[PDB]
Amino acid sequence: MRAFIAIDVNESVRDSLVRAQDYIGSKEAKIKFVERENLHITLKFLGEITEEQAEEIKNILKKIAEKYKKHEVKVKGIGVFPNPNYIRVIWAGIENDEIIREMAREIEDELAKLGFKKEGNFVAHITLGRVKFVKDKLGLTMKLKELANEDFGSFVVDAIELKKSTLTPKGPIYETLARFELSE
Repeated sequence: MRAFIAIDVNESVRDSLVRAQDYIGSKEAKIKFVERENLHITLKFLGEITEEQAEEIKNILKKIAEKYKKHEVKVKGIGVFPNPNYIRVIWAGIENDEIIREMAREIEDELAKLGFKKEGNFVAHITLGRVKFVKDKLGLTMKLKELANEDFGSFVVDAIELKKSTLTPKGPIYETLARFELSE
């Protein structure tokens, strides 16, 4: 349905971010939280693509992944988007994201050859939930400020993946179409 490219986290990180979501909870704001299996770093959103574009993209990603070496990154810090006053999305940041950034820029340049728009201004993050509305602004800002530079854990950037999300009556389901290991 809608395809995108991502980097998955590991179980240790997933567990720590889920506990952080619980700690935020729903008392200071109504938040639709990301399900545990869907916590990941998005490198590029593709939209609806044909099977032929998908095949072509899988070939390109295979070659891109083999140019980068597996490396360990730390998930650190809570960020808000678009801005502290006005909170729409709560994210976790990545420490040492430069190689991820480099990959996402290389992806955007190659897929540009296939007609996909370069979106630029990439920021490596893991979305933790989307704020429907804030109930207690002060309380929410207080809880987010305590988390601002929090060390949530580390994981090895192992592969880039091509995934897709499909809306079904029971909500969106995500699938992994292909996975491309970075160089050891």
